[PDB]
Amino acid sequence: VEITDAICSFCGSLCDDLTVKVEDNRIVDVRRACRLGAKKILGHERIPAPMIRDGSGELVEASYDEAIDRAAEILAGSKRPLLYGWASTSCEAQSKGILLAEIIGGVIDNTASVCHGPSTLAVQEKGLPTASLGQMKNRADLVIFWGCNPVHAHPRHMSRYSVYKKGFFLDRGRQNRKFVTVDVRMTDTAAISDEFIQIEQGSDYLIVSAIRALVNGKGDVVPETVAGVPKEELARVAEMMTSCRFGMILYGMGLTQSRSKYKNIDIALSLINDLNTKTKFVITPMRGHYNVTGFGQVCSWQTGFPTVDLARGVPYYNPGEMSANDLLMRDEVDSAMIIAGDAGAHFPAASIRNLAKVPLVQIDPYPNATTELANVVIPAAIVGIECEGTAYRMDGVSLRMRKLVESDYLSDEEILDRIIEKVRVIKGE
Amino acid sequence: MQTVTLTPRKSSKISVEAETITPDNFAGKTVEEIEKVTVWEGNNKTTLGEFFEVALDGSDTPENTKIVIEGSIPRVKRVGEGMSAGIILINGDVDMHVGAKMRGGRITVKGNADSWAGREMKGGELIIEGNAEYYLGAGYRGESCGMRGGRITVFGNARDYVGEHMCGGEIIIKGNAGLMPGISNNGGKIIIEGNTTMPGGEMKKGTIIINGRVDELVPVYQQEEDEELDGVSYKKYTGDVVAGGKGTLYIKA
Amino acid sequence: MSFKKVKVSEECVGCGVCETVCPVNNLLEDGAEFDPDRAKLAIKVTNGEAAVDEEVCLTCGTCTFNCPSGAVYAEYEP
Amino acid sequence: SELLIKNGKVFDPINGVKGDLMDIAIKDGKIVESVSSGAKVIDASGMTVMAGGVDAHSHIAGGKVNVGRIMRPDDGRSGLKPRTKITRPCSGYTVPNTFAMGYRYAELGYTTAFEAAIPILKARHTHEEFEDIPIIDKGGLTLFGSNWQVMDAVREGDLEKLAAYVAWGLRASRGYGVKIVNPGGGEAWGFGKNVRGLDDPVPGFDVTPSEIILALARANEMLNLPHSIHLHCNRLGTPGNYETTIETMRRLEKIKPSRDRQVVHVTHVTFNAWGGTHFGNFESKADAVAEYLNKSDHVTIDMGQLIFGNATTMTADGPVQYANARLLGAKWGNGDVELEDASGVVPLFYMRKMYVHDIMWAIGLELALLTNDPWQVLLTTDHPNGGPFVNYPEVIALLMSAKKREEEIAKLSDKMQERTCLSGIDREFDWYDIAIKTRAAHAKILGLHEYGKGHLGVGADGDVTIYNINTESVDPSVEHAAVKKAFQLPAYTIKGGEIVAKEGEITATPTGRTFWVDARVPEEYTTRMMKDLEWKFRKYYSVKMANYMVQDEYVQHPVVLEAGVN
Amino acid sequence: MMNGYDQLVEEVIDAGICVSCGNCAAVCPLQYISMEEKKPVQDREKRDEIEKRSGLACNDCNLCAMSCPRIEPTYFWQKRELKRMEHEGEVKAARTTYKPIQDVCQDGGIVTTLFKYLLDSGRVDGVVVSQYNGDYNPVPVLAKREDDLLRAAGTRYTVSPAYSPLTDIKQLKDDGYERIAIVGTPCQIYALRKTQAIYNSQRLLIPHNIITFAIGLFCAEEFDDRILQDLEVDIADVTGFDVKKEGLIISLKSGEKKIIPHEDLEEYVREGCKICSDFNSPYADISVGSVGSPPGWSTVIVRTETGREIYQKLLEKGLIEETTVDEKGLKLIDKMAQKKINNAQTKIKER
Amino acid sequence: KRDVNIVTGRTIKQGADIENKLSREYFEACARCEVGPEDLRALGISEGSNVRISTDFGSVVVPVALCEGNPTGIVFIPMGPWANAVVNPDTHGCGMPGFKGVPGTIEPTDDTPLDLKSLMKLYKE
Ligand SMILES: Cc1cc2nc3c(=O)[nH]c(=O)nc-3n(C[C@H](O)[C@H](O)[C@H](O)COP(=O)(O)OP(=O)(O)OC[C@H]3O[C@@H](n4cnc5c(N)ncnc54)[C@H](O)[C@@H]3O)c2cc1C
Ligand SMILES: Nc1nc2c(c(=O)[nH]1)N[C@H]1C(S)=C(S)[C@@H](COP(=O)(O)OP(=O)(O)OC[C@H]3O[C@@H](n4cnc5c(=O)[nH]c(N)nc54)[C@H](O)[C@@H]3O)O[C@H]1N2
Ligand SMILES: Nc1nc2c(c(=O)[nH]1)N[C@H]1C(S)=C(S)[C@@H](COP(=O)(O)OP(=O)(O)OC[C@H]3O[C@@H](n4cnc5c(=O)[nH]c(N)nc54)[C@H](O)[C@@H]3O)O[C@H]1N2
Ligand code: SF4
Ligand code: SF4
Ligand code: SF4
Ligand code: SF4
Ligand code: SF4
Ligand code: SF4
Ligand SMILES: [Cl-]
Ligand SMILES: [Cl-]
Ligand SMILES: [Cl-]
Ligand code: NA
Ligand SMILES: [S]
Ligand SMILES: [W+6]
Ligand SMILES: [Zn+2]
Ligand SMILES: [Zn+2]
Repeated sequence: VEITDAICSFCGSLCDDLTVKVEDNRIVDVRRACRLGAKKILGHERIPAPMIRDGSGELVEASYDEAIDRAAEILAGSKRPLLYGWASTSCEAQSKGILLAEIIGGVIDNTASVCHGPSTLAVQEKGLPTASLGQMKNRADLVIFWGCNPVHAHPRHMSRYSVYKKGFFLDRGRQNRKFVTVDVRMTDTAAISDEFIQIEQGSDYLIVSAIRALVNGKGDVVPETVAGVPKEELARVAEMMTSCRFGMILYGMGLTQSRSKYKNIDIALSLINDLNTKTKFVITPMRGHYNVTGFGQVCSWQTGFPTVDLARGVPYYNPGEMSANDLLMRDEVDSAMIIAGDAGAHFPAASIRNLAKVPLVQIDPYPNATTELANVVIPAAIVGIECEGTAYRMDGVSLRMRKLVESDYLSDEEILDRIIEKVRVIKGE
Repeated sequence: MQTVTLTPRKSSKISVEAETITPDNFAGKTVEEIEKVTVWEGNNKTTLGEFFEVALDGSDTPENTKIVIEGSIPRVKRVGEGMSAGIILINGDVDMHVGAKMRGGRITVKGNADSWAGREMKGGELIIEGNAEYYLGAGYRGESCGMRGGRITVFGNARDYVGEHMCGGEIIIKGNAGLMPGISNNGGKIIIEGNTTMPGGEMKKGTIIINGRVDELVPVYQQEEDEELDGVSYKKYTGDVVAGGKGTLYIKA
Repeated sequence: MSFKKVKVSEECVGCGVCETVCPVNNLLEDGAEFDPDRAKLAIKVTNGEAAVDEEVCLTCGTCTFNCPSGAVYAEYEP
Repeated sequence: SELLIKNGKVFDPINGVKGDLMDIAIKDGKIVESVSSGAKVIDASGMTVMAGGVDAHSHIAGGKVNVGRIMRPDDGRSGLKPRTKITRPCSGYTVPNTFAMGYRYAELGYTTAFEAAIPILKARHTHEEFEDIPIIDKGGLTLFGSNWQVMDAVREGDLEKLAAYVAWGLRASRGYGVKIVNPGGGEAWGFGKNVRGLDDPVPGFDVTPSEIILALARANEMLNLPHSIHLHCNRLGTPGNYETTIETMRRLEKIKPSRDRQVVHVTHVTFNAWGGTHFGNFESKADAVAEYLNKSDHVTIDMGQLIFGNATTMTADGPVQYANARLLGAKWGNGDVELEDASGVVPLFYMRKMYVHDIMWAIGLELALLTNDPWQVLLTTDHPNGGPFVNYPEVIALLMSAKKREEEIAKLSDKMQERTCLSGIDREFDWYDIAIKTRAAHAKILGLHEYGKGHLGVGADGDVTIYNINTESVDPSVEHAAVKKAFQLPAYTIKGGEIVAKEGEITATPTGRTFWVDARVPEEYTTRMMKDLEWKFRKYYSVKMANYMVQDEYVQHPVVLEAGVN
Repeated sequence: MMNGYDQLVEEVIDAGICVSCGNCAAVCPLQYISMEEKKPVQDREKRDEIEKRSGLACNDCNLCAMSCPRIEPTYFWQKRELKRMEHEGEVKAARTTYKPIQDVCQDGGIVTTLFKYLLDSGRVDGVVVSQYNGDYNPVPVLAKREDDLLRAAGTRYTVSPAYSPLTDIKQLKDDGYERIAIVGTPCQIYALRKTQAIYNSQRLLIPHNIITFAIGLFCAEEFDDRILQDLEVDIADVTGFDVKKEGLIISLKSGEKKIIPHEDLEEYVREGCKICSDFNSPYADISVGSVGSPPGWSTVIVRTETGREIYQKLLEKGLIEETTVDEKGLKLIDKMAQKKINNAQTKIKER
Repeated sequence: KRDVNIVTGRTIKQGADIENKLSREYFEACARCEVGPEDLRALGISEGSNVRISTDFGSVVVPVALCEGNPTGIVFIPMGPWANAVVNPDTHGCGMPGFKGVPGTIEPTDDTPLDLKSLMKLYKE
């Protein structure tokens, strides 16, 4: 059977035009998906059953109830429990994680803390001037990829929304647009662009500050060279920005994880605001996982904040104090649950050294680096492949993930519903 | 005067929120009443007595109440939060939010202070003999105004975002300051005796004085004629000009 | 259709740029009906890799120049 | 199961009950003629009984509200409340979390509230938040003002095609009515522009805002929808815009309603009854709008009353949001919706002695007091644009007390008195008229009075509000402080026969329902319309049509209203 | 924005600045362009048939426009690659030791000698040279024999489309041409690097991927094809041409020399040459000219590593004699180079 | 030993096997360091030879690889446990570690890369 209108479960592009061929409950072919999406949808060797680490230090097979009960006991008996990941599961499961965090008085953090968290901090300072991806597809004649490598990170972004597509107001496609890339190294995204602005590492805040000064007609305060870039080149960039009919900045980890952090995005948000006094201009963070955006949406409408610490029975938000790596670097976490995320492989070594000393529950379909530190391992059915769910595209558009194959594994929603019930019995609620 | 001496009787690794340690709350209370003061060890609602041995000497008003913490408390947060008078002497390090929202009195930290020390300070005095972490004298996320008054003096170094969204008061750092001190300054006076970089991004009004080296300047300042402050020649700048600001940035020549 | 042939190497990452810019694919998209799963596309992506239909491929230079991975190439063996 | 409220003074304008001492009997969530002796009893002696509060225009769910919540952690922090054995935690003031949105409405005595704007493409987010708002029954109006398919059908003069798209769009978004915001402006904003008036052609579509308004009103009536078109006029927030607002109403006089109701509802007229030519000579022209309303029975309006203090403007009027954000140097959130509409979120703070804010505050009150018909001007604050709905009691007390209005005017600028006529207005609305402006008129304009809301007649839903105030012993003009407190903290809020709040405290958290309209049209109209829409989905939209429409999983407790072509 | 052949028509061909190189004809994957009367022409009937049945094949191609020397590079990649292909070289003076070449060459016969060695050594299968008919109208050919090279030695001051013999890549591959060397004016060598600098150029079936050696001649300017006929010259008595300070010097069989002044040559200068600023060709493996070296000797600028290898081979095998270029000659070369740059800037701004 | 500035990030091969972290394909895609032509030449080693990248926060051994787009002084380690063994763990007051722009040194080594399980075993007690 062919399942049409299937949705990719890998990157924030959340491509919803895939067709999947299923034979004997196994995915055989994936149409239009890029290598990243096809590999995820085609699958790998998964965790066959739940497991609990014994005294010997080995992971022994256990029933789903035994693993869930051990997870509930670990979490209910903790004073500073951390629930991290969530970006690769559905909004329905994220909602249950927020409810569980409230009952156990824990900290629930998304992969945003190590990704576009600084973007949210900048948006909380200036606001986000953005648009749905179809707007740029149909009108953008200028597209700047700032600190993002979509050729390797969002492979179909250029062919589906940002460059090669023909729009209602762009009858030819790529020839109707000028794309630019700003990076510290010549990436494959930069090689194919109309212009590549190679800048010094960690100099984005200065470069954007100078470009904004030139856009506002205050070039006199800009020196001859800013972080190795000539003023005349910055003036040319400002000219391209003010002379376009519809401009869009697509930025990534090059601004959020480099020096100055959120300060890089808020100056860019001020540049976009100022540019709207000359022409139409928007900006969009190139969100990572297919549902990192979804957690921030659910957590915000249910608690008022994108990430939250519910230790005192009331939402508390403050990155730099209650983010996963802030708590682990301070060695204040006494238990952790890693779900739909791989902390062991994607956190700095110093944080792992502390995470490896606390009881850890892992809810994941595949064995990874976190499994090496897990005391309880619970295999889960994959959202967008084995079960339905809601996910948010990088531009805030929510879509319903489609179930492609049947599975006997429990979904994240079901695993969390069972942990919540058991925790409530322990807590007396 | 009333003197309350709190001696750490434990060393939990979990952060303890103790916004109730203020001369305002301790004034007129018995040792037992001070021991029953609520503190939060993570999600564990408990009492101050469980973490400190409480010794009292006298009974007076908050202005005449002095709290002495004998030892480092690097995991006790919000100490002195919202205090309006009195003294808090910490004989060691302190966790985040020390003197947060304080309106009066004085807090002396003999050791280092963690992030958000003196955040949203409205008045009073905060002295840190050691170093300070991030957001020294800054505000809370999304707030247009942070520190509004008072004086913070750090004898050591301070990290990034010093005085972020400052609207008044004074910050003095005797050592070096991290990245971007004085962000969006709107009435505050910041003094850094040591080195720093990228000061006064989007400043609208106020004064930033740096006696050390400024590695990089944000390309948004208009250089003015050098000016002498008490006989010392300083390079003078006005900005952030892109943000319509007219604050002054002085860098020693 | 031509003396030469356009092929896709294993360096292809299924970005779909070729499938989007192809003149044949664009002409089919302008028809009364269009189904990307059944249309006779000159180049299309399956399992993260592009494949050319020699029966309709013009062997033009469109997909060669625009392929970001440099996976599209022309072949002619006398 | 059974509840009896006795010895209360009932004010039910829908059924003409003007303060009668009558008992209200409820069985299984519905008002009945009588209940058994074992029924639970509430002795409402010396208390005032009204139908459960209904709010016909508020921004309670969706992307715009969540953008406000994300960009405003400072607002979130200002209204935090811990969890209790009955309630989940709360946050915010201008943008409360979903839990507090429902709790605060219930605490205020409201049982139904409708989302003012649902974008079709992102309607799933709105319904996802609805599912998390407790207690209250909910609904929403779908945006159609700058929709490409709408403008295409308007250009072709094909009203049958337009009606098919509106019926399809309401089903896709699970909407209740047709919302029109700055018609054409959202499209013009796609390239950073705006429509200058009713006859300014829209770039790329060759239609004018006026053509869009009349065509959508005609389509709304062809589909026999319960509510009329809901309109946010062009030129909002610009001195002298009162002429555009009145002209738009005049052009709609020739459109016949399909049901016994208004042909158009113009929302938040506080921002569209401005006089002058610039901010220097800005003045209130509520008198001009009220004069037109006093001779035009085809229009209903809501105040959009301003409340001094914190506010978060959020609307599909992208151009005015950017312009206002630049003027204030405020945070600016923008969200263009491909092929459909614009969106902008700007934090604001209204302050006394700011002559523009003082005049704006007077406009809403002037509109209500100068319009003779109490049913024609609904009480709203365009939550949270004018101010958070928790401030409705302040507006009620201002409408009932010329003394309170006098005290508030004394706190404002002298220029306000020179640019407004409110100081000379002595009219005071009575208890019955307040019931009209706070529930009966809201249900009437939406057509919900025929579906069990906004009234206490037999067969209606058991939604009741009991206020601790004796209308016979309290002078609402002198004792305005007592009136405000009574409306702020109702003694009881009853939803479907269940007590959900008591004196500002939640007692029970049942789940409410989502009201939407399933309008049917002849197959040929849809077939013709789908030829164009399928093309848009094949070439311009960034999502597949099969994943576009809202699924049943997001509307778990629906009340589907049937409508369509005769 | 680029619009392929339609852009070339509006901005180059009909604009009057086409240098008649033939590169557009040599790059088109659909064989739409062909050289006729040294002017680029398109098979519009073929284009209409392809577009009606298979779509707009030129839309995202623009290979002809990106290969034209009269179209400014716009994309980062092409600009980056072209800068990497710009190379400075060592200036020397050389002369052939093979008498049959010196009897027909223009100066030292280094071009003919280098191409002779490349063929005799089996380094290349063919070379693009400029032959001529009875009326001295140039005829570009892909030569593989010494007789054909000797018939091309000497300098003609009218256009010789170097890419015309390379418009059929299939036929070249069928005939066994795997390695080719070419000689041309700086505009023609710049055109070679423009195509090679195109993104993914190495994956296109084009002759630019088989050209292994490129010699760029020094060039002050070229004249229109009308020059000979209109100037009333007894062509039958002409033996050779040479442009110098005194003007176009036409050597005749009687030993006499008809000198046309530069003042009379102004009306015949090609419009495309008036905006050219490339005198020495920094894009060639080896650049060869007359200026800077004594009469009878060729000035050679060895720029690339392959140029250094081949140049040393000619010396090691006694095929050429070399001498140093004096400071006077070095300055004279740089002066002529800056002269062309200044006149090009003046003529560009003029428009 | 040569002074470098480490950048970490995405690669198509790193993402293609991100859910198959115990496989040789993941190890080949993430246990590697891309360097420019000037640094590789100065190192005096060929592609595939092991190098030790060291920062004030840790050290890791991974095969070297050439990337012509990398300027002198810029080395790139694909995101993963090998890269995260040398990144700056400071959260910069906002919960974000220093993943991009870490000062360090690169040098040839006779040591061999560690597989994922061995590397995770070093963080356990
Ligand atoms: C139009 C033109 C203008 C020139 N202007 C100058 C100048 O201002 N100053 C200067 O120092 N030198 C100039 N030269 C170069 C010079 O005339 C000699 O060609 C050069 O010195 C090489 O001499 P040679 O004896 O080493 O090579 P040779 O062995 O004589 O061979 C010369 C080569 O040039 C080729 N050729 C001849 N005419 C053309 C043509 N029209 N297009 C393409 N290829 C051709 C021949 O096919 C042959 O392979 C010019 C050449 C041309 C074609
Ligand atoms: N293959 C693959 N794809 C993925 C993922 C994956 O793991 N593998 N993960 C997904 C996730 S979760 C996310 S968030 C996205 C992230 O996708 P991107 O945002 O592209 O993230 P990176 O590729 O890590 O880094 C972006 C670019 O920033 C540049 N950079 C580094 N330092 C600086 C600097 O100081 N200034 C500037 N201007 N640029 C700099 C880097 O050279 C790099 O090319 O990718 C998603 N897609
Ligand atoms: N050096 C360096 N380190 C970095 C970065 C960098 O650029 N450089 N980037 C950082 C960023 S931005 C991020 S987001 C992280 C990477 O973010 P991670 O979330 O660590 O990325 P993955 O390794 O793909 O982990 C996703 C996990 O979710 C599981 N999963 C997939 N689908 C489902 C599902 O339906 N349910 C459940 N329960 N699980 C599922 C997968 O099997 C996989 O183990 O890395 C961070 N670390
Ligand atoms: S671009 Fe991202 S969402 Fe789209 S198929 Fe590729 S991995 Fe999936
Ligand atoms: S051939 Fe090139 S353009 Fe086409 S899908 Fe593959 S990598 Fe992308
Ligand atoms: S060579 Fe041309 S016709 Fe053939 S697949 Fe590529 S773009 Fe399509
Ligand atoms: S654009 Fe391409 S196919 Fe069209 S004429 Fe030019 S080289 Fe030939
Ligand atoms: S490439 Fe040469 S022949 Fe073709 S248009 Fe350009 S100058 Fe003329
Ligand atoms: S002057 Fe320039 S364009 Fe004219 S023939 Fe010489 S190299 Fe070519
Ligand atoms: Cl004191
Ligand atoms: Cl193939
Ligand atoms: Cl009902
Ligand atoms: Na021949
Ligand atoms: S992410
Ligand atoms: W990420
Ligand atoms: Zn509105
Ligand atoms: Zn509204």
